Amino acid sequence: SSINGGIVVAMTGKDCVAIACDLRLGSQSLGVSNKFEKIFHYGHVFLGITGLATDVTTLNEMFRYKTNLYKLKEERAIEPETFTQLVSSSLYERRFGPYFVGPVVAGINSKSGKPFIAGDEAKDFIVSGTASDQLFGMCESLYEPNLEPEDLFETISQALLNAADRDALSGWGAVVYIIKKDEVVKRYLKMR
Amino acid sequence: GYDRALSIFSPDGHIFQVEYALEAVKRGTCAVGVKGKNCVVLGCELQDTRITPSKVSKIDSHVVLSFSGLNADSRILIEKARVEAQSHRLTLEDPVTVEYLTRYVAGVQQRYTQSGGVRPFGVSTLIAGFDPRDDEPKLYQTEPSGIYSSWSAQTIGRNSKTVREFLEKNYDRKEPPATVEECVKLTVRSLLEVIEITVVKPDSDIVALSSEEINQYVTQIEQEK
Amino acid sequence: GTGYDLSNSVFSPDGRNFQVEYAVKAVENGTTSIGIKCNDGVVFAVEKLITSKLLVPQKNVKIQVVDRHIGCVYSGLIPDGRHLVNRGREEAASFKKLYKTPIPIPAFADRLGQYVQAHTLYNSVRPFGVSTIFGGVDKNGAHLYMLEPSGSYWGYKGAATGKGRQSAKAELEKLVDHHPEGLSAREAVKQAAKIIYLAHEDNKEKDFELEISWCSLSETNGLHKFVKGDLLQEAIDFAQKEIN
Amino acid sequence: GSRRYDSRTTIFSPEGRLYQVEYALESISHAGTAIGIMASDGIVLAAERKVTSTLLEQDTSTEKLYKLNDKIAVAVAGLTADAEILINTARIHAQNYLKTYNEDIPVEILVRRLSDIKQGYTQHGGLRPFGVSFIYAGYDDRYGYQLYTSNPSGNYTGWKAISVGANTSAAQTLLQMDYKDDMKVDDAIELALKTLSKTTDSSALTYDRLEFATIRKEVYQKIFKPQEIKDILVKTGIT
Amino acid sequence: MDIILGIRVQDSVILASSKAVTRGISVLKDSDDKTRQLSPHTLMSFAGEAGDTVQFAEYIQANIQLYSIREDYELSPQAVSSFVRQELAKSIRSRRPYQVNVLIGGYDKKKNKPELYQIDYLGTKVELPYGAHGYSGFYTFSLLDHHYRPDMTTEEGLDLLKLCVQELEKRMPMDFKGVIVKIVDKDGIRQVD
Amino acid sequence: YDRGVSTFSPEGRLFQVEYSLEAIKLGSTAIGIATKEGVVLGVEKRATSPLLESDSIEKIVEIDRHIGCAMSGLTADARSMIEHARTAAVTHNLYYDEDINVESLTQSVCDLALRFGEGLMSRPFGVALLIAGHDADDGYQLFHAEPSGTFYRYNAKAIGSGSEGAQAELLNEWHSSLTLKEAELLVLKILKQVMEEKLDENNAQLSCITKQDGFKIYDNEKTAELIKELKEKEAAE
Amino acid sequence: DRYSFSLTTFSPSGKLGQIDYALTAVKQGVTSLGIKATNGVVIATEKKSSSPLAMSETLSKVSLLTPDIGAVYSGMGPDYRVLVDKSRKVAHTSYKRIYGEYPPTKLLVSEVAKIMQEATQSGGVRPFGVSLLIAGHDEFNGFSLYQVDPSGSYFPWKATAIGKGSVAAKTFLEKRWNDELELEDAIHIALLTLKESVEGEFNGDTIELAIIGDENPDLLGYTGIPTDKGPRFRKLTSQEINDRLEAL
Amino acid sequence: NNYDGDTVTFSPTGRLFQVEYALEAIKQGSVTVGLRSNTHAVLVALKRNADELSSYQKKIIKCDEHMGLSLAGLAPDARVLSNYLRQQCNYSSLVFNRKLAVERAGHLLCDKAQKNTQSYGGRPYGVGLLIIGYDKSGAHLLEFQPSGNVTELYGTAIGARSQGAKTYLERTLDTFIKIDGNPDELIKAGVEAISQSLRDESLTVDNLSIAIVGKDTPFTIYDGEAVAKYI
Amino acid sequence: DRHITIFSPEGRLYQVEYAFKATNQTNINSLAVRGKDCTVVISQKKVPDKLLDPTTVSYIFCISRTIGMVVNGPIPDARNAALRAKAEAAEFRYKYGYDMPCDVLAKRMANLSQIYTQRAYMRPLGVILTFVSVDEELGPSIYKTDPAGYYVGYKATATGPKQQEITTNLENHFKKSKIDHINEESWEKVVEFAITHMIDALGTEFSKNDLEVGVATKDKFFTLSAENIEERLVAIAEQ
Repeated sequence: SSINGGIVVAMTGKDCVAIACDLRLGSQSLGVSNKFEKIFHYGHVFLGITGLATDVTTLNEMFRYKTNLYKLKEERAIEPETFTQLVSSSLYERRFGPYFVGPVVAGINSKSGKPFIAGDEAKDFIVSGTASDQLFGMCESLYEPNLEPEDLFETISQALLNAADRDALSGWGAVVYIIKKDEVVKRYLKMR
Repeated sequence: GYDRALSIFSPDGHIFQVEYALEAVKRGTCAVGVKGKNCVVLGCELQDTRITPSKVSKIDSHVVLSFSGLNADSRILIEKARVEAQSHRLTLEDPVTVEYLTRYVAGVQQRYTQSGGVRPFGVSTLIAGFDPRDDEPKLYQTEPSGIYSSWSAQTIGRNSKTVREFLEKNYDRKEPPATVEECVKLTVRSLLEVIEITVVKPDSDIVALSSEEINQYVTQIEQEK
Repeated sequence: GTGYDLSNSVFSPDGRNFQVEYAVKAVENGTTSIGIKCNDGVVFAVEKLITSKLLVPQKNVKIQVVDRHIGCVYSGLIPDGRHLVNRGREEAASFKKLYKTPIPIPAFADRLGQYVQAHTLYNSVRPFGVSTIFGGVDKNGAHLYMLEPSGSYWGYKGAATGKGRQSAKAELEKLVDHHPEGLSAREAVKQAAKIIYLAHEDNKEKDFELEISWCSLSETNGLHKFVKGDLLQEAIDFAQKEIN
Repeated sequence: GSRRYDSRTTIFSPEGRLYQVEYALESISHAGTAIGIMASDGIVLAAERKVTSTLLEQDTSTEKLYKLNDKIAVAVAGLTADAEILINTARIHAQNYLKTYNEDIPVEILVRRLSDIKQGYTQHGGLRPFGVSFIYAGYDDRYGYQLYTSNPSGNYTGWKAISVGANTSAAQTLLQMDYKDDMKVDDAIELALKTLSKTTDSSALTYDRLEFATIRKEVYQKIFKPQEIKDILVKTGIT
Repeated sequence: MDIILGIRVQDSVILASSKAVTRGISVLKDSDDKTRQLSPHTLMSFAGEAGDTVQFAEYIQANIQLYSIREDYELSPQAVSSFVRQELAKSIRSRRPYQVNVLIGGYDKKKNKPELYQIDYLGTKVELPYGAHGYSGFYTFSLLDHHYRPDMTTEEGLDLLKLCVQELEKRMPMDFKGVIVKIVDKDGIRQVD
Repeated sequence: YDRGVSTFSPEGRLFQVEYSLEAIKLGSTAIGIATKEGVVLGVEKRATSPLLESDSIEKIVEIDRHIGCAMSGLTADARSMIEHARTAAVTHNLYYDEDINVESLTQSVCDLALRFGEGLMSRPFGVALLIAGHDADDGYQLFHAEPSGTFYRYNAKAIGSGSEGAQAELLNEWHSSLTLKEAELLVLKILKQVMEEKLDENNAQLSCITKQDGFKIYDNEKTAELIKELKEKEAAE
Repeated sequence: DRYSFSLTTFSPSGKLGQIDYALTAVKQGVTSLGIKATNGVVIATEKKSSSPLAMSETLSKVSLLTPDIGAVYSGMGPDYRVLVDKSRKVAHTSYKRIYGEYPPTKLLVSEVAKIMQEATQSGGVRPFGVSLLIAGHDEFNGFSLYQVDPSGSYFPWKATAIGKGSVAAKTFLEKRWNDELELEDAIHIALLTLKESVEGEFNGDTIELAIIGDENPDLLGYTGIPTDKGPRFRKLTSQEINDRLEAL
Repeated sequence: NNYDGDTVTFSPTGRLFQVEYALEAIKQGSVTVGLRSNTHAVLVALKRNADELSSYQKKIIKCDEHMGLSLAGLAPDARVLSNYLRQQCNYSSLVFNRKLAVERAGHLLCDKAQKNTQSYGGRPYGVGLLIIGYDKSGAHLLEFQPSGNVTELYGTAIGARSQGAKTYLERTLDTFIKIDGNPDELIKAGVEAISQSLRDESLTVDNLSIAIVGKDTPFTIYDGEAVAKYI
Repeated sequence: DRHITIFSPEGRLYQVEYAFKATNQTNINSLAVRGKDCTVVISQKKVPDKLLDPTTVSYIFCISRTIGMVVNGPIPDARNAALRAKAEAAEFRYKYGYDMPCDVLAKRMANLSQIYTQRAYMRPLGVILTFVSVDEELGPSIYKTDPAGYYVGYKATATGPKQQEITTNLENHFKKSKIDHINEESWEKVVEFAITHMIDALGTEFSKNDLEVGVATKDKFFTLSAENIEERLVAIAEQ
């Protein structure tokens, strides 16, 4: 998995969720790209995938397939909880010969408006990838419940940046999504 | 699976399902082919024209298939023929000859006359083209029985008896049409004996004629008659 | 029922499988086979018709052993009987492999009955054109069975199949009346010879060879053996003198 | 054996016709009329509902019109259960194509694959054909708006305007009479509803007896809610 | 090892591939073309295990040609690179993976844009302004990172490629017997020096 | 269709084989003549239209260097049989480093013929073959291979619609001292007799097998020369 | 199995004869009905006994498919039983095992309709001789009532009846049904509609009735998960039916 | 006759008409005689040609130096059954290093033939076989019928007019069974038997073939001028 | 339609109806009754052929320790069903760790029968199966399965040509007693009741050879020997 590097973090706020990832694509120590976004979305559900970049791409394409067929059959977009179950069953179907990935689900349920994250429903923050332990340290220090979206943005961004600065294999820019039931804002961060 | 012997001999030794597949061909829309010295010309007499394309299908860049009969069956044969052409080009180092492809398609038709649980193809094909480094034009016919043979000119489908008698009157086996214009004129004349035209030329030069060109021939023919 | 008899496993309106009844007609055309249960064993006998002088005497054996302890004899389409016995031998071998004991005769009977009954379930198969008399000695003593083309079988004190079945059955009835204490194996051999000879007072169009076999705890150590030589000639003599 | 009971589907008649295909086509001639019209700026799908009662949930019944993807819809005439089988296959094929190429499936490729499935049942396997005709409305960047039909034979053809089901000779006559290449989607909506109104064998065309859809410019793909069908029926002067 | 290099400039994609073929102790060939034309405006170069590379590239070429005949249409370089990625991603899970790294250079005539995709044997695909496989990037990317400009002409791209090749010839210990250079543009595929 | 393809008639013959034999009576004539110098095969190229290129008909084919085949009946069925025969001959050379005998090849083809049924091809072949060849064990041999899966060796044989008349003339005119040239002219004579068309180098085709050069089909020029020679010599017959 | 061919085929008039004959089997079946209220669904059927010695309590004409989906049938009981088993399994394997969630009513109805369709086209089988009424609730679509026929065609209904009495019952339901109907009114109308089609004896032993209604946390069998809903499907007891009939 | 359409159908009298029709195939076949002594077994076969220009079809097939057969009826079925018998003899030799008993070979053929009478989709074999062999129990002759019936005989004949030869063998049994020292006199007895089945035809070096097997006599086929001694 | 399990135009399955006719081929009547904690099965035994071994003539089968089955219909199909039921019960105990209930086995066998009603290649078995046990949860249980794949539980049941006479007499007894079971504490009196009632219904006395009797108790199902039936018959003569 670690061949490519990468990190994803998600956090819940007050009526909001944030999900953020680094943009580096590596081949061990060689940096290949800084345009490899690890966060996908399927309607209003966001999926971050860390790990082997071929499996990241394959699983994104597979979940696109499955959630499109879901919308066509159900006549509604999939919800975050249902999508989490779908991810779990789809990964365990390869329990032998696994995908070498760490998914992170984030979104807001359309009906209840409850913010949801999973990697479960560990409601505070969820961490994946090479800098996972740096991220756990940062988030467990910085996180506060019921952050407003602007403070959630600052908190998740500082967690990502400072954790990434101590991971060799991740960085070269980061993207943060702040997700509200009405509105999603993408922001790009410089890294130094 | 289902293995019923559908194609079997009658007491007079006919295979009725192959004869009825030929009846399907005879009801099918015409196809005409005329081989010249240096080209083969294929022709046919609220629909959206863009997405109701020519009945003349390329099997590879050098070889072209027309058909009469069941359109859906023909799609199956065409897909098999295209796959075989690419397979030959892959596993061996050359594009197919026109006769190799014809023999493959005739084999597919024959096999469906002698295989359990399958209907014969209600299709006849004209296969025209040039061998990859050759300039003798080729024009083959296949039939539901899997018979194949080469022709100087041929017609299949609805009116093909009349058009074939016309071609027999007007095609000269020892003085074949010498130019593309002569081939096209003969093809159009045969189709008017009752329009779309493809010209096949060497080096993968396959061209559908414009309707304005065809109408030029049609009006010239109607002025000379 | 001329509508419902063209295909096995069709019920007629009165609930009959006519192809099984026609297989029974095939059995009734066969030669007479009998079985007798004796006080410690079973005796099998069969009428073998001499269709010509050219058949080698004693050589066209019709009784078949299964394992070492079961005898089988059948009337009707002899090749169907061989087919059934081949299945029986497979079943017996499988039983002895999994359970090292020789297959009990009632178990073997059910294995055959299920196999024959399965040939009544589908139109893609024909019923067996045989009725099979079989039996032997097991740990619970002697057992005699007769199996029909339907797969129906029962235990019998005595059994008869084939063209002479009715006269054989009447003589077996008398034999069972007169010897309520149970017949001995050697006497059962003599009686079986007599009964086959009497059944050949029908079907007299040709000569016949008698073939006898037995399985007895005292006389064979519970193994199926053909009756040969002195005892067979003695049985034939008894049968002929009982007629003549 | 079983040969006695085999009806031998997939055989030619002496005329070289496939009788099960012709009889499935007869079945479709008793199904509710569906109409496709290709405008300059989009496509209209309209269909008549044959089943009607006051106790039907017309607001949740969606038996004639189906999305195959974001860009392609079908109208159905014939056996709805067979259609649902084929529609599920087509949806899967469209998603497989997107997975492979990362591009939306061309409309003709989807239509050809579903027509080939239908052809297969006419040639091998001894099964009855699917008793459904489809109208396919789609957009792609190669040909833009495209309207296709397919039938139990697995023939398919492209159309500017087409009808399937019961009254198709009358419908195609009226469409020949009134269709124009320049016409807009809002013109084609009127032509569709006027053709259904003039061809329906009921006493009057009403929003409960209708399904309606449009594909129009990205491309958006709208199945009309029954209130929108009321609005369009009053706007057209039919109700 | 083999060198394959790619540069996407404003108007075109340049692919450069090493000519050597080495088996064991000896250079067998000094003239090998490590590319296949997939379509009139799409070129794939490949590097990796002996036999695997050509078997894979010819299978891909046959499939893209079959698609083009069936549709009478040319797939975008995007669609081709997605297909190739899918085939490589399958092969990782297969009983014998194709050990094949590819660059796909194409000109999208619908967008009128050159496109360069790098795909590793894992099926890691990335669109890049310039690309390399194996150790060729270790020596060349600092030159490209320094000098590359998106608006470069083809001639500037070729001069930058010459600098990259000279650097490889200086510092890389193998003798790769130079490169064949192909250009993919709106006019199709041509070979250059 | 009422009757299964594998059924016997009350006369003890398979219906589908009998009907396949009825199909072969409709086929164009093939004639074989064996001689100590070679086997000649000739076929009627029954062109259905003058626009048909008679040179594509190819009713005589090479099976191996010293084995040829002429077909009559449903000639599309022959391509499977010939593919099998060619595969057998090449496989035999592969496994034994020697040529297949003509009889063993004919048997290999005849083993194919009754492998039809349900639960295998759906029907017998509708084509008869004249198999001609040379081998070192038995020399020049001609065999008639039939959809019954039976075959006979023949000194001379006719098959197809002309066969009863041609065979009566072969019974008259074959003898063990025929030269190959005499066999060529006798084939042409009997084709001319039973052909409805005028015999010419386009209506007919010839071939021979000789051990010196194997199977070769004669070009139209050589055949026309032989037809001229026949036309000359016919003055004295 | 040598029956690899279809036993259902088009006639020259385009009829699928076996499907029409299966519908005749259904139409001769015991009457079943369904009524959707604002706040629930009723499904009800007569339980015809085969003998006074039979324990009709041992035969379930109304079946739970999921905690929130129920079915009833008219026609061939054994075919219904086998379809219930298949529906339950497919609700698990095709949905619950993937999404952690029970299927919506419409998707399970689609799966059942698929099973029924395959019996009209696959080799060697007759159609199922049953029509189903499937009642359910799901969070997004709410209460639903569907009829599935032997063809595998299915239709959502506000109210419907199937079997021998379905014409009179459907006419009565068109008289009585309205958008403001509450579940207790729907039960009352259901009991009235069955009364007019039962073979005389009409009581909680000769009637089977179930509702899709409120969640029933007492039927859940465990406590301490506030998000775990109790089942909405509930079969009424014979005593509940009698209590309502006495007040009818 | 509604009952003759397949092997899986009994008639109302228990007949299997397809089997009977396959026996009619044998009755149409040309005569073969078999006969044996204690030391030797002999096959005699009248071959038929298609016409004066054809070869005479092979009637006799060697299985082993200890075993071989003669066919009447559908020769491709005889080829199938002969290959199967060859495989069974081979298997016995390979696995047990024992010569397959002729009786067991016959039962193996019986069992192979019976399957085609019992299940749909096949057909009965159309061929009767006479099998001769020598084993540890001496000389053997079997008649195989494609009903699956196999009978061990001192002599028999199958094919057209074969009842004449069978009658002669019945009449002369007590002589020919004693012919133990003299294979040529047993062959002459068989040739005199088959002569009783000839109608408007004579034995020639072309149409006659003979086989013999025995104690120190590996199965050998005499044909052509090799049979001129016995004509 | 008469020959295979497809619908007639009336929606009937004639082969299933004719399989019901086969159930009376044996001309045997059977009776089952429930006690408080036993179930009893009575079946007639008819052994007219003096050459039969009567101990082998039985239509009562021990399926498991706890389940008995009595069959009406020809013995070959009965033995088929019995073997299958035995295998199912052993497999259930292996898969699920507890003894198969009688009602669950009856459901499973009824579903197999339904399969034979729906798949054309298998005929129905011409048998009616009555399963009896004392269930661990349901107590004494009678479940009866038929060729349609119908099954239901019974208070009591009879099967055979005279089943109406036995059934109406049982019904009258329950009308006389106002209970769903025979109120007796021990199975010997339930056997004596069932025999007496079969005598009264059929109008014939029984010898100990004319009957076979099965008893399900909590511990086991068992069949009475002829001498135990003698003891019950003399008890009836003396009680």
